Amino acid sequence: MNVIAILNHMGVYFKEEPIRELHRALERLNFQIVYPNDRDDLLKLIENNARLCGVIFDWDKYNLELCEEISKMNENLPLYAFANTYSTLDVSLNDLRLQISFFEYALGAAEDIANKIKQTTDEYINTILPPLTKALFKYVREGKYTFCTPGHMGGTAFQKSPVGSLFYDFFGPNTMKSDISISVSELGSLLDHSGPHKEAEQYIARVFNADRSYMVTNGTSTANKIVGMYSAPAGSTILIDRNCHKSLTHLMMMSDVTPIYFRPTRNAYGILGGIPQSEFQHATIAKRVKETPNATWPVHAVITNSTYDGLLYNTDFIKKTLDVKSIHFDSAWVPYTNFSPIYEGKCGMSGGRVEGKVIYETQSTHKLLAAFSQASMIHVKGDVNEETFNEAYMMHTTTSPHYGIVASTETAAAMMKGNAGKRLINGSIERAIKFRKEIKRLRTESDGWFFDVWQPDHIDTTECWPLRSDSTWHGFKNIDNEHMYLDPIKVTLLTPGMEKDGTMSDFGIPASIVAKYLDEHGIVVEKTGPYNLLFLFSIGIDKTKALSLLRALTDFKRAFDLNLRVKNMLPSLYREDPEFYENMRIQELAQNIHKLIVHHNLPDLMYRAFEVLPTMVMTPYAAFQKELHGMTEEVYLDEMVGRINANMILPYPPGVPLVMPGEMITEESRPVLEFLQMLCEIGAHYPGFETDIHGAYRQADGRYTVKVLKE
Amino acid sequence: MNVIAILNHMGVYFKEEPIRELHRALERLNFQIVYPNDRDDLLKLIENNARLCGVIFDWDKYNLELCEEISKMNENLPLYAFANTYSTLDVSLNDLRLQISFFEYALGAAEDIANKIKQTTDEYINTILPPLTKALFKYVREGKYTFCTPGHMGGTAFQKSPVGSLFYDFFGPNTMKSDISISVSELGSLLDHSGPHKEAEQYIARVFNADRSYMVTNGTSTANKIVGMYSAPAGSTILIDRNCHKSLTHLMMMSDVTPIYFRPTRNAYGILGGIPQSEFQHATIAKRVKETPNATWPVHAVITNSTYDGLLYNTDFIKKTLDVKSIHFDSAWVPYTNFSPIYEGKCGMSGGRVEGKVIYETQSTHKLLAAFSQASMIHVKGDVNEETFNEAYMMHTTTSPHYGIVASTETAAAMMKGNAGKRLINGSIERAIKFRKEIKRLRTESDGWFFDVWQPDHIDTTECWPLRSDSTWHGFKNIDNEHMYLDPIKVTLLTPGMEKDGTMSDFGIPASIVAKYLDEHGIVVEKTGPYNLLFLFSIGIDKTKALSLLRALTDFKRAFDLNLRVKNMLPSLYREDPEFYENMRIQELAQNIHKLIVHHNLPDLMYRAFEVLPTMVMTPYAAFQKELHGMTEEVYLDEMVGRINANMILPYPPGVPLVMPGEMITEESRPVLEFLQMLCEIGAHYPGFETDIHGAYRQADGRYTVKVLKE
Repeated sequence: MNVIAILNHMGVYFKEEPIRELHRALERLNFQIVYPNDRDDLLKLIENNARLCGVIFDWDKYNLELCEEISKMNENLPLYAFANTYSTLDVSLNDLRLQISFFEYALGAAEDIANKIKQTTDEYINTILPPLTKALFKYVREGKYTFCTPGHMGGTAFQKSPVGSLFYDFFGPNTMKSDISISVSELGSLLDHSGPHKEAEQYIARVFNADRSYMVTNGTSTANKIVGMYSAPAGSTILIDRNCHKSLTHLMMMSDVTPIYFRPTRNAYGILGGIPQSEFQHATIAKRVKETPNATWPVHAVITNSTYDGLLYNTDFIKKTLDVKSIHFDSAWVPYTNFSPIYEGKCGMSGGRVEGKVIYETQSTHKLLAAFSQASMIHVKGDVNEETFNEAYMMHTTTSPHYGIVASTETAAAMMKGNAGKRLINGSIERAIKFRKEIKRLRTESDGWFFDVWQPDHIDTTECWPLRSDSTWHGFKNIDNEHMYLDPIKVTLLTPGMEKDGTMSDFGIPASIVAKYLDEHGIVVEKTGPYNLLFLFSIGIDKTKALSLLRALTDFKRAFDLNLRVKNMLPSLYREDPEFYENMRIQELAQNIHKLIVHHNLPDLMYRAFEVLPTMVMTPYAAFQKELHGMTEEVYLDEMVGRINANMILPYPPGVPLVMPGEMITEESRPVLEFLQMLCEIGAHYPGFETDIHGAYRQADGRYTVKVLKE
Repeated sequence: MNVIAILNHMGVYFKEEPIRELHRALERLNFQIVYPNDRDDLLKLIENNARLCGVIFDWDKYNLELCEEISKMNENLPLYAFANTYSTLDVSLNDLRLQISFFEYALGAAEDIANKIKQTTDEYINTILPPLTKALFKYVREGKYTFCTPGHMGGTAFQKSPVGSLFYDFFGPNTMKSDISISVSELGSLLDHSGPHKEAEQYIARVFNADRSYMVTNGTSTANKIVGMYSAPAGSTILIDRNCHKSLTHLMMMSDVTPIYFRPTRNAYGILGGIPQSEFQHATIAKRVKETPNATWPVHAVITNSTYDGLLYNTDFIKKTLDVKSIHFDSAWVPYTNFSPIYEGKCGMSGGRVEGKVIYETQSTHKLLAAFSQASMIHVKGDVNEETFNEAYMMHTTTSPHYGIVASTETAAAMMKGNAGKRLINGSIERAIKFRKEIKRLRTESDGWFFDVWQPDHIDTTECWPLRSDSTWHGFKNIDNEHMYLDPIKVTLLTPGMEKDGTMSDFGIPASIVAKYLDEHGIVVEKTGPYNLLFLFSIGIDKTKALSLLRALTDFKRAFDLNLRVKNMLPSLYREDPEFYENMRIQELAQNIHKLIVHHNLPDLMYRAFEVLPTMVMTPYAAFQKELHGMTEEVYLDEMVGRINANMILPYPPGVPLVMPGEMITEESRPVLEFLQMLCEIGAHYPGFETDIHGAYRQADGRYTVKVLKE
């Protein structure tokens, strides 16, 4: 905030020489001065920037509707109207409700005007800032010597070493002084929820429409642990989504709990869809309790809302009909929910306080909002035992947190209050929708093949487009109406190779080549399956990045039709093994990997492997207990049927836990083994496209091993 | 030439204000002005630079011995003495024989003095320049439009294309305008030896002490062809050194000639030594004529003087006792011979015109002198048929030569006239000798192992150190006294692995690792054998490069004793196959390649393979004739005995033709086949150290093929 914009030169002297004196005084007060030519120049200057902290304009040539337009753009922005001809009498109430401060044109009075402008800018900065970030900035500005942890003590240890000086010159001084610990008593403490921290969690609670809100400093991988260790005591039972994270599996291995796994649907692409409506009612839950050993009525439920590919649920249905005392939504990919009414009825915090149960939501703030990594939140909705749940939160977090992460966690919510946050969210959603409309437009504009995007055939409104059973763009057969809602900002491109009914085509490009090409040209894809990409259109995405992406896709199309060699187009993949990719064209490589997928029948195996659940011999807690006692042997992959698995098997494709720790592959679940063997067989042909299975360990001969339990 | 150096400020005004006016006038005439503080400053300024083209000094405070010292440094350098107090009378003859022009201290007369200084500098430039380079520079300065070949026509085709503009911006304008053809009539023609060209060959003839000197524009690979096609008609017989170039083999395949091969000696290192004294007398030559089919008395002899490793011959012995009518010295590696009396009696042009035979010498000017590549000369000594030999020269050279190469060829000799060329050659030889003295000093200073240099144990004088039979540093057993002379500027380092008697040690580093490390650190080795390097200490080498080399050797020693990994120290070799060099230390790699050399017994096989000559079934001209008719088949390497070879086999190590085209490997020459098979066996283990055999073609299975003749 040092940019203060003065409107145009009227022409007469008595209201220009005071303006030039105020210009000189403001430059003396370390303010950059910009000179927009007219009104629309000011509108564009304010929307394209954010460092602007003041507008000076004459109240004669520009009326007070150029206070209201800026108010629609930013409510808290100070503007400085200069009163010459309009008297006191010419002011309405709507002018008085805006951030304007009136001044006069007097020669030699520029010093007091500049001091008042500096004070107003300071008030604006101290108004828009959240309280803990405000206090941290104040503490760094009054920077005191310290004799406490951390050891760098304001980064003055990095000023006395060469590699330390490189680190210090990279990061800069303010992010070294911002790292302090709980010994600084004026900032309170995260662990005890005191002072500026307590004001911060109350601020987070207002913003996100939650009763009590927490600010985790390790991540939602730890927030899931906190929620599932509070609400699910040992010996109890949980309803965990099979579409889960590794963190929930880790939680189940720490705690002595027992699962019933929900059964999500999926298409031939490998996109993890959702649980049908039948598996949230009392009948199916009671049945699955009945045929699970050592199982009682579930006391907690964990649901991934949304999925990895951005499929929201009808959460009002869930909160009405799921008859458990605590429903947890692992909303790691949807933290931005409250800030656009598009997502109404699509999160745990949507709607009011539900009766008889506590709704948890564990937004991963760093993922889609603007926050530093390892930042997360736990929003609750209901009544919880305050000391027990506070102690459970204290149990998993560290004792001396990184205050940069905490300040970023709060500043992410502070970016969403007012009109600026609504403008951010609506701009991101509208930009995502416009990108979707041209990618379907360029599909019908181009010749031959082009990238498809997995979205409804007619989208033109800003809403979460519901997945209807009467349409076939999604691919989930016999899907329930109003249970799924596509998130517009998680754009999933598609590549040729798949037909609409689910069978495979002949000409195709698997998405690994497209992702590697985009990585070569300096744009990064989130994660790819066999024939899909994913692009997070968060609040950071502007039209520069969107156009560069669209124009990396087009250059890939041109380079693939021209059929350039692997050496020229993909040097990063060429360097994987130059002997192999020396005389190979890209069309031959794409055709070869596509034929390896087709002949081995990848999508049918990937479907039929996840439509059958492995037999739960013992709870994953018992599997971890037997793993700790050294009762694990590494049998080869083929002889794994009838054996209890000790470590989780997580195959890419698709990215969802296939075999849990403690489950047996029986003869009824042989397509699981066939899929694993097929994936190992196809991954050992072409370098750079190596097999990515978390749990299976590569040997030298080419056959993988899985840690199973001894007999 | 725009640097004119004025000596110090006396203090009084009448000889300072004219000096300042002359300063201003000379800067107006585009002369850079330097200000050395005193006399020794001027001496150091002149030796460290060459762009200085004038010294202005006062004749009072500095005597005329600071004209004689500069004359010893540069004879033609103009200096401008300013006469104030010493009258006309105070001048000796030795002052008058120097390049001084006297001036006076007059106010307002700086314009005429500056014009005279500019004219004197122009005279100096037109004096030191050779005539054809002078005329080419004049032609480019008066740059005229052209409508003839070449097509770029002064580089104005490169000013109208993007990649052409990149080429033009790299090379610069003057080297584009300098490329013209024979259509420019004022520069004469190389082919017809007219005008400025004819003055250039006469200039080359003076400089190098030769009767008729030619300036080849393809290289000495073509000069050897010219000499051997003039002096050796078809059906005649030649005495060609076995230590020859590929170009001489190519000459023998073009022309219908018949060889007797001289038999050079060699040590266990693989250094190609020289022919003994017995193989230049009439008895052995007549014997080898007698047991060669279709052979008569030789009419020409070709001798590589020096060898690749810089071993000069006692050429007076050769020119006295070799009873052939034309002796050719392929002096590609020793072109600098005339310019230091160290090399007296060590070239074809050494001594006077020998009676009864014509001595050829074909100095490769680009190799060790300062000339552009593909530049060569043919110096003759004797009487030749002028039109026949001119037509033979015209036969192999092009018709439109690159005048940059021709101008560089003449300017290389022009760099050697006067005191500057003698200073260059003596400085290069003295720098080489001083480098040799510290590399033997650092060998005895360091701990454990260090690099040895293959040179006599006591060297302290500036001479070609003779290879004496009473010493064992060279390794050539029963060598003849005063037949070999080590060239001091071709420094051959040695690595551990060899004992002094010829047997192999246990701890060793083959020279490929050292060469690759030096290439990683940005210094290039000429060519390496198994355990030797080679460094050309030409006139370009100053102490910066020498110290950087010595200090790349030392850093290699430190990194090898510390035993750093291949990944950190040799990333360029790491990228050859990252899977193999991932977890390998440098000591393990060096030990492994050394053990591969030891167990397979490389030096004994490399010795015994070259001590036996393959059986000449037919002349290489007939081998090329049968090769052109498609009578060649590719048999594998093992079944090559009893078969006539069609293409030359040139194995690295060492770098000398082993099997000639048209020769059979018999049972008496089985160690040749054993050496070839051993080299193929050891080269197929470690990547980046691949087998380098010119003639043997690699197959996919790992067994090589050689093109032999059909039966």
